[PDB]
Amino acid sequence: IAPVLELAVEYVKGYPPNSPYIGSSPTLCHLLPVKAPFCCLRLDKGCKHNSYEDAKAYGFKNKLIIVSAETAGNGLYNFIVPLRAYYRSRKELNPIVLLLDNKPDHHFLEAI
Amino acid sequence: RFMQFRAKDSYSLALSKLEKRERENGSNLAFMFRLPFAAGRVFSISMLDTLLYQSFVKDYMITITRLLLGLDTTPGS
Amino acid sequence: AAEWISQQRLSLYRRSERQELSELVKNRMKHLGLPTTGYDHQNTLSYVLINPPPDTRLEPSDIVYLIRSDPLA
Ligand SMILES: [K+]
Ligand SMILES: [Zn+2]
Repeated sequence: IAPVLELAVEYVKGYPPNSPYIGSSPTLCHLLPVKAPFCCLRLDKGCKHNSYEDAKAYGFKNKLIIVSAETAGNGLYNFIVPLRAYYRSRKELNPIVLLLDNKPDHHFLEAI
Repeated sequence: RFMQFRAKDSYSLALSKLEKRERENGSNLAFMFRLPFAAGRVFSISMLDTLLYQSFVKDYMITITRLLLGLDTTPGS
Repeated sequence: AAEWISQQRLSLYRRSERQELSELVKNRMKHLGLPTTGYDHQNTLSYVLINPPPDTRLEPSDIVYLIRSDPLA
């Protein structure tokens, strides 16, 4: 080993547009080139852009991450932010599926 | 201790005796030898209370924890 | 593009809480459709002097409570 010396779909990189709360530290994250419509964020139903109704029809190339929470708020945002940070590998991005009990409000969907 | 409970398992119940022995000596980290905790399967928010009480002595501890979690982003960190 | 995102990083790190609140309000306004402008703090102290002595000196920005007689009678 060398000795230490005593002296020396493509994704854009940017901050999330709508920070959900005051004090949320802005983190440079992997982002879609355009914001996804609220219909395309749903695994259950099909939409104009996609008719998939379960994760197998999506055909993800990396293994999924499932979050089983009751309601989606700023906590789930703080969960998603580290997993999409710019220093995380884009080739190793794990799709995130939020298994919610209640339907998420428009604020969380706009944030994510 | 109940996260991945294997009732018919000798090692998982010897860990109970180990935890009891540690708790006898006044150890706060008696739960630490449980396999789900050691493997990173479960945590408790009580560590956040412990962090808050530690910050009375180590004012830098909360900032260090947030920096490790990426909660706060200072350039050059 | 590293220099540009570094510039934005330092700018966003140096931004204060007042800027955060203003940007949140403007983001909400532009999401609903109202123009961001117009949103453009009160270094003022006020109190009530009930029946001050008749020698009290009058200052600007003062408001005097009046019992104005009935206009109809
Ligand atoms: K779908
Ligand atoms: Zn769609």
